[PDB]
Amino acid sequence: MTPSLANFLWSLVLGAAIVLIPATVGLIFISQKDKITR
Amino acid sequence: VTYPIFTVRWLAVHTLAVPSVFFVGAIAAMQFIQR
Amino acid sequence: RAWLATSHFVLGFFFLVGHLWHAGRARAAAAGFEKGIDRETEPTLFMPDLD
Amino acid sequence: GTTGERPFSDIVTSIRYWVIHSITIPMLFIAGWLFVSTGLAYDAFGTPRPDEYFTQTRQELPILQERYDINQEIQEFN
Amino acid sequence: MDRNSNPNRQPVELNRTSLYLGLLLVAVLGILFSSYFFN
Amino acid sequence: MDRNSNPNRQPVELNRTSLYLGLLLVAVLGILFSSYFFN
Amino acid sequence: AQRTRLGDILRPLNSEYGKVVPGWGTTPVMGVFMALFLVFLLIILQIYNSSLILEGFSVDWAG
Amino acid sequence: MESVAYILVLTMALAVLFFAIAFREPPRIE
Amino acid sequence: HWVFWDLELFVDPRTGESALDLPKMFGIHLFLSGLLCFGFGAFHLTGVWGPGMWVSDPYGLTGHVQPVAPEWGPAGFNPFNPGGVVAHHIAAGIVGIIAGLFHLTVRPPERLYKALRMGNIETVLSSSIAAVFFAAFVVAGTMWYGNATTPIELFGPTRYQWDKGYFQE
Amino acid sequence: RGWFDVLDDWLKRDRFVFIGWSGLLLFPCAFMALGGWLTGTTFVTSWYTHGLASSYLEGANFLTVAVSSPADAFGHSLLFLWGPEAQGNLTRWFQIGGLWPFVALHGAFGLIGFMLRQFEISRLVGIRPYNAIAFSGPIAVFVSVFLMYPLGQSSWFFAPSFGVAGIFRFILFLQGFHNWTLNPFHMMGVAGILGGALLCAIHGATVENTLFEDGEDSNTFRAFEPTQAEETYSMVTANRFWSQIFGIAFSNKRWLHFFMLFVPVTGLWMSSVGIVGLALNLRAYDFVSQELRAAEDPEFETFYTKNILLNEGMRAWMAPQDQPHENFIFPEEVLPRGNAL
Amino acid sequence: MFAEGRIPLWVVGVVAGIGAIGVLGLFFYGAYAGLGSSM
Amino acid sequence: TFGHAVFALLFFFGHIWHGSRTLFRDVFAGVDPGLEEQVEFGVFAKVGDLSTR
Amino acid sequence: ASLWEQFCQWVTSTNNRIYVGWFGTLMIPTLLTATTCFIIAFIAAPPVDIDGIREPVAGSLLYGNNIISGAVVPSSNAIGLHFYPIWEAASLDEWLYNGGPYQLVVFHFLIGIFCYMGRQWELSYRLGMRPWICVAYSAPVSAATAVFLIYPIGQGSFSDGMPLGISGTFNFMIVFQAEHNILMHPFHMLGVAGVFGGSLFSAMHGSLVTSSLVRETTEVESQNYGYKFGQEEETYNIVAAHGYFGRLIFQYASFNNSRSLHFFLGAWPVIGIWFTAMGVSTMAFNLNGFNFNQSILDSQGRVIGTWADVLNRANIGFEVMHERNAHNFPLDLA
Amino acid sequence: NLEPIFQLTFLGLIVLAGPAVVFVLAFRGGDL
Amino acid sequence: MQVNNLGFIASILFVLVPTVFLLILFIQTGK
Amino acid sequence: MQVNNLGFIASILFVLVPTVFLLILFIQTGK
Ligand code: CLA
Ligand code: CLA
Ligand SMILES: CCCCCCCCCCCCCCCC(=O)OC[C@H](CO[C@@H]1O[C@H](CS(=O)(=O)O)[C@@H](O)[C@H](O)[C@H]1O)OC(=O)CCCCCCCCCCCCCCC
Ligand SMILES: CCCCCCCCCCCCCCCC(=O)OC[C@H](COP(=O)(O)OC[C@@H](O)CO)OC(=O)CCCCCCCCCCCCCCC
Ligand SMILES: CC1=C(/C=C/C(C)=C/C=C/C(C)=C/C=C/C=C(C)/C=C/C=C(C)/C=C/C2=C(C)CCCC2(C)C)C(C)(C)CCC1
Ligand SMILES: CC1=C(/C=C/C(C)=C\C=C/C(C)=C/C=C/C=C(C)/C=C/C=C(C)\C=C\C2=C(C)CCCC2(C)C)C(C)(C)CCC1
Ligand SMILES: CCCCCCCCCCCCO[C@@H]1O[C@H](CO)[C@@H](O[C@H]2O[C@H](CO)[C@@H](O)[C@H](O)[C@H]2O)[C@H](O)[C@H]1O
Ligand SMILES: [Cl-]
Ligand SMILES: [Cl-]
Ligand SMILES: [Fe+2]
Repeated sequence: MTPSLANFLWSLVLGAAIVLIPATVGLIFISQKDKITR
Repeated sequence: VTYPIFTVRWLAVHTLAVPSVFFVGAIAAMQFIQR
Repeated sequence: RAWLATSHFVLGFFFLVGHLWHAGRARAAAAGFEKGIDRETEPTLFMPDLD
Repeated sequence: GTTGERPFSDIVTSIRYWVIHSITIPMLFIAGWLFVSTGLAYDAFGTPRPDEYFTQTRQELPILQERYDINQEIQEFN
Repeated sequence: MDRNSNPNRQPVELNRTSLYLGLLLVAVLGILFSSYFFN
Repeated sequence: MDRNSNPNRQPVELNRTSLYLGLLLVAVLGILFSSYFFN
Repeated sequence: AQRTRLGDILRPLNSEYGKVVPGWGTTPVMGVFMALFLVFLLIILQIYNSSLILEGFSVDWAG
Repeated sequence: MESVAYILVLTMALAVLFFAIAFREPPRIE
Repeated sequence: HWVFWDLELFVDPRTGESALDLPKMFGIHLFLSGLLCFGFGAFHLTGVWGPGMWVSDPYGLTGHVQPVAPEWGPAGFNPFNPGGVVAHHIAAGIVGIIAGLFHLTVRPPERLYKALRMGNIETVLSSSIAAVFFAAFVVAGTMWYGNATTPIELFGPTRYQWDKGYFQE
Repeated sequence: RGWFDVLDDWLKRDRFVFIGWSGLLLFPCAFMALGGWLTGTTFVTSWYTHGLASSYLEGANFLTVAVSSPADAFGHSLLFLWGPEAQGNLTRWFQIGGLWPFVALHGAFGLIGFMLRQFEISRLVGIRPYNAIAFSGPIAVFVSVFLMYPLGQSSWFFAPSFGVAGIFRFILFLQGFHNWTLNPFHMMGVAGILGGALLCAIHGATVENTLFEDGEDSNTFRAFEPTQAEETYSMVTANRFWSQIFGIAFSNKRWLHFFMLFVPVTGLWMSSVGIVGLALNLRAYDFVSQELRAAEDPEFETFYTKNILLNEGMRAWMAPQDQPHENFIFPEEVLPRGNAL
Repeated sequence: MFAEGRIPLWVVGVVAGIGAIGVLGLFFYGAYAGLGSSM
Repeated sequence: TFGHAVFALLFFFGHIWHGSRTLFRDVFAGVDPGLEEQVEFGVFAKVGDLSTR
Repeated sequence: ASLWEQFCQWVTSTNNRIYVGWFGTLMIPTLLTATTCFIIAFIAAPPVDIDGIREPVAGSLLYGNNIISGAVVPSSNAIGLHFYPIWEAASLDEWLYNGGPYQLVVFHFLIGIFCYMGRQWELSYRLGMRPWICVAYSAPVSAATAVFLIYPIGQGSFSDGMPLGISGTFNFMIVFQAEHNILMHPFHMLGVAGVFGGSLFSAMHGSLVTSSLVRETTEVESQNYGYKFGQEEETYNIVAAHGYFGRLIFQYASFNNSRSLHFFLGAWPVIGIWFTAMGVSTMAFNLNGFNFNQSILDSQGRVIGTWADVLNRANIGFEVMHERNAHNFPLDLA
Repeated sequence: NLEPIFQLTFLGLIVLAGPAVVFVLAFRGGDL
Repeated sequence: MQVNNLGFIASILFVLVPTVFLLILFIQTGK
Repeated sequence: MQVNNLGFIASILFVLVPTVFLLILFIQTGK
């Protein structure tokens, strides 16, 4: 466990938490509120 | 008539315009920096 | 001299362009095709093929 | 041919848009101004002020040469 | 003057056997003369 | 096993304009690259 | 459609044309393995790049 | 002797031009 | 194969025209590639049955072909460690064997089959070309920067060795 | 209706700005690239990487601002904010040139996203995807110049800086060090770009001057209707005009428009191949036969040898300032120069 | 103005264009004063 | 390195070309001689989807 | 009726395979003269003392040039702007040594291209077309005139005209940058926008048309055979192309009027080229690109460099080496 | 000093004069 | 001039091989 | 060996020119 290793794993975690799955959550939520009427 | 106010278009508009105006204020202020 | 020569060369060229524009347009308007080719009487259609 | 949203001419010719924006737009302008004029930009981005390009002990360009320890290098450059 | 189609034009043919014969001839001529071309 | 005619075979074509375009392209590529080939 | 002995032997391998699993099938499993592969690729790139420095070796001809 | 090669390629290009003009496929309306 | 093109192996028995089961072919070829990769790593590179590989000192003065043992730690991901290459081939060959077995047995999701046009051989061509240019970029980079598989006694020194005065030092 | 299809519906809605699945990659990455460039050119210096002022905050103007390449000491480090160099310190990350890889990488992925958007929209509206195929040209240029060239070189420092004068510097650097003008692949690129501009001009003018009389106004723009079935200009008259003026003419509209695509795209691709060569210093720098003849015959002068001399002068005079990490010290007396100048 | 409840779009255009001209004039003025002015 | 970097670059275009030919096989010989309203702006809630408005 | 009328009917005939016209009666002789001389000189001309310092420069293939390095060399600096026809040389050898071929070729070429532009107008008039293709052509003509006539006039010598060769073109460009900083000249920036944008719009228009082609062929034959020469029906679906493009960027940024679209395609590169031609023509009078050398000073007064200073270093390096024996005095004024 | 101030006052009055003419004509119904 | 000894043969083949490819295809067209 | 410097180009053309003549004629046959 080096500082660069720790920062790499932190980068994974913070990329997911900050970008990947607030964006997935928002996309799913809005797609399920505003729904196309067929 | 009676359109939504906030939209994806509203967000695309502001995402650009708002930092643009802030930056323009900054650059205006830059114009009066003295060395 | 630089200001005057540069400005007047640029103005001379753009007025040559304007001359070309208006001379071409004046000719086309006098001959009556400044608004496009008339489909009925498209001149090329009565012209023999080049080869 | 409209995809649903209000036309821009309609919005920007409305009174309410202007009541909102005659405030919001100048506020952002002067926030950017103040960001520069308080010196905050220099400190936030590390950009030298006109008197800090060179110091009384470093008269040359502070070119980074170190591959991993740039914080110390920058602080020694001042 | 007008450009009239010439009625004297005829197809040319080289059958596959003729192809093989000519290709062999060319190859063997090359084999023969290359040494002299290099000298 | 038997030798059956393949029904997937199709003619190839190069029209005269395509011929001129390709010949010009080849000639201009040669013009371009010959100086470098000679160096 | 000429038959051959080798063709007959191989025939069951080329018989399931177009058959699929309805719906999404194993797509989630595939996606998780794709994510793991992407992480692995990032790791070895960053090592080669010297942006990820581990203990025990150096990216150098001396190793 | 490389001059010969340059002249050859230039001549080929010009000859192609002449044939593409003189002996072109006529545009035909049909 | 050109002359005897019309083999019944190639024709869909269900309907009667030529058809290839591309997912199944992938499973087969992937299983085979995994076998070959594992064998190359485990027998050739290790010298268990095979010559091994070229290894050299850091200064390219004593390069020769020897068996190489795999390196299973983090050091296996050091591009200048040949044991990394050996371990890669062993592990990636096992992974390829397992993946080929999965692809020999599990059919595509219908979603994937339609989205990726899995009945179209051109989809295979597209993804194969992608994988191939990925690999080509990788090999050009490892050649340019140097690593265990591009020793200087065989390919010459790198530009970065001159840049840093590696040999001078 | 599964959640995936509900998302697909929302993303592909007809709105002012189409999003699509490709938008998930395009918009955040394009925004990062653009905002990073604007932020760097407004606020961020190159004092520690290049010894240069490169932002409006320092007194530079539109022509002289840039997101400059990172310091040469970092090699090809990707320079993540959390990486071993900046170690999460945003200010240091700015000072070491982290914005350059930031902009470059987000731009590369935004370019990917944009081409994916071209594909997605083409698929949705039901047309052939030739716009994406055409956009592959700019992608090749960006990859070769902004990624491949510096990766072949010692570091990102020699990548082009994202600024107007930075680009001009890159251009002159390639002339002086690589003799890029002599490169046949650059020559094909030039031909493609100039031919594309020519085609654009000539086609636009030809169409505008063979229009059919479809209205009564002197303003011919209002005599078109997008749903009209018939040609709005006379292909026959255009063909006759150009056949008699130039000797040859297009007779096939489809071939004409394909050619208009093919020319500039092929040019971009060929010049990208040349840049890949330059990444490894594989230059078309010299003609050895003329070099040898000049070295033996002091009366032999061509424009080629003159250009060689210009390149020598540029390298000697520019290197100390352009490569400040090298600490090049060229005393005045070693600088090549002509008489009296 | 000429119609109640809304601003004419041309009035908005003139005002915004004057503001844009003003910011450009300020930048051009700043080219001659303060930092970057060669003095 | 030179040969393989150049070939990789060109194979990127090959990938794009063949992926597009795979995904757009249906329109390779041209677009449908209909194709009037599907592309019209604002008529459908989802671009292309005729079932939407 | 009369012999003159019959001749007039022949020259202005729209049935000639190549239109001649009254402008053609000047174009054809001058262009053939320029071409013949150019070919002969490029192949076989002896070296030319371009700088007027008795330092002749070999331009032709027979004197050791390849196609890339070969050129018709501009006339001597000793000549300057003087008219140097063949009959003003004591011998053909003298005329060649001083670069007479360059003047002959250039003057005939320029007459020819202006007559070409006039001829474009003339034929459009004879065919009942609209008259403005020649206006688009006036952009390349303007640029050619700038580099072969206007710049030498402003600089006072045909020796400073662009050489008629590939490497000579590059030499011209490098020296031009060293002396005028054309890269930092906004008119050249506009020319670059013109050509980059023209290529962009060419690619865009070609690709959108090709994308929206109506299905008229099979997957085997070329889709080009779907268009038949002289059909009125449109060969592509402009509404589908507009649908695609207005969704690619946004609806109101996409043309749906083909006439406005093609006007834009014509106008953009033409205007850009006019501007860059005017840039070269005004740098002919040494009104140069922007000079921001030492624009940024620190508070003490030390210069802080920018990319403009690095560019200036490159320019100085080019300048001090160019025409290495031609300068006697410290300022390159002429 | 005041030279830029006076200059800007003159400039602004001039800038308004034209649009003021147009706006007055539009609002009061004069011919345009 | 001392040029590359492969220059002539490379130039000749670079032109001739595609020239003959095009010629073959053109001539046989319509068969 | 110091061979005639035109040997390779002469040999290549001596073979290639008639080869391409025959190839053209054969391929177009039946047109
Ligand atoms: C022949 C016309 C001409 C010439 C040679 C000059 C020359 C000069 N002027 Mg002047 N001026 C002019 C017309 C002219 N002016 C006009 C019409 C006005 C009214 C606006 C002014 C108002 C004016 C002021 C207030 C000042 C000058 C000043 C000066 C001096 C400094 C020049 C400078 O830096 O400007 C900078 C150069 C530019 C800004 C570039 C202009 C480029 C234009 C846009 C070219 C347009 C291109 C083309 C025509 C576009 C149309 C083509 C189309 C088809 C696309 C210089 C001697 C200055 C001075 O020193 O006073 C003593 C000064 O303060 N002038
Ligand atoms: C990322 C790559 C990149 C980008 C963004 C630019 C951008 C630019 N270049 Mg450059 N250039 C590049 C790479 C790049 N270049 C490379 C690799 C080379 C060769 C080394 C050059 C060589 C070069 C030269 C010599 C010149 C330029 C110039 C320019 C400017 C004019 C561009 C133009 O009209 O062309 C054509 C493009 C179009 C016609 C389409 C318009 C494109 C615009 C910029 C898109 C912007 C849209 C909008 C504003 C974005 C906001 C979103 C909106 C919703 C608000 C422009 C700012 C000129 C310049 O410096 O100007 C000052 C110039 O002289 N370039
Ligand atoms: C910044 C931008 C970021 C972009 C984010 C984009 C938003 C998310 C896009 C997701 C795209 C992939 C989903 C594909 C749909 C799918 O496969 O089936 C949809 C399934 C089937 O469900 C159910 O299944 C039922 C039956 S069936 O099996 O599907 O047929 C079916 O009836 C029903 O519809 C369904 O509910 O639904 C799911 O619940 C499975 C989720 C699996 C998604 C892949 C996860 C992998 C990503 C994680 C990465 C981290 C992993 C660890 C790394 C260290
Ligand atoms: C003033 C009259 C005298 C003209 C003399 C000037 C020659 C210009 C004649 C054009 C040459 C034909 C080349 C295309 C061969 C040809 O015949 O093309 C004919 C072709 C006609 O196209 P279509 O629409 O009929 O073809 C559609 C289908 O047939 C697709 O194949 O025209 C084009 O493709 C235009 C694009 C190429 C334009 C090429 C211009 C190249 C300029 C010259 C470059 C070489 C100079 C090297 C010097 C060493
Ligand atoms: C960096 C970074 C980031 C990002 C950011 C961003 C994304 C932002 C931004 C930004 C932006 C986005 C900004 C902006 C801007 C702008 C500007 C600066 C503008 C301008 C302009 C002008 C000047 C114009 C002018 C004109 C002309 C010239 C024409 C006509 C008139 C007018 C006026 C229009 C983050 C935080 C994530 C992280 C860290 C790094
Ligand atoms: C183009 C455009 C626009 C914009 C515009 C603008 C922005 C502006 C303007 C304008 C202006 C802003 C103006 C003005 C003017 C003024 C004038 C015209 C004046 C005058 C006068 C005079 C003549 C003066 C006189 C005098 C003298 C002589 C001295 C004594 C005093 C006095 C001052 C009285 C719009 C959006 C709308 C539309 C589209 C585009
Ligand atoms: C679509 C993908 C997008 C990728 C980009 C997304 C943004 C990525 C941001 C990741 C940033 C990582 O930022 C990193 O965070 C860690 C964890 O807090 C910080 O770490 C800090 O806190 C941790 C724990 O609190 C301590 O162990 C550590 O010593 C300290 O430095 C690092 O100093 C910083 O470098
Ligand atoms: Cl010179
Ligand atoms: Cl002098
Ligand atoms: Fe068109």
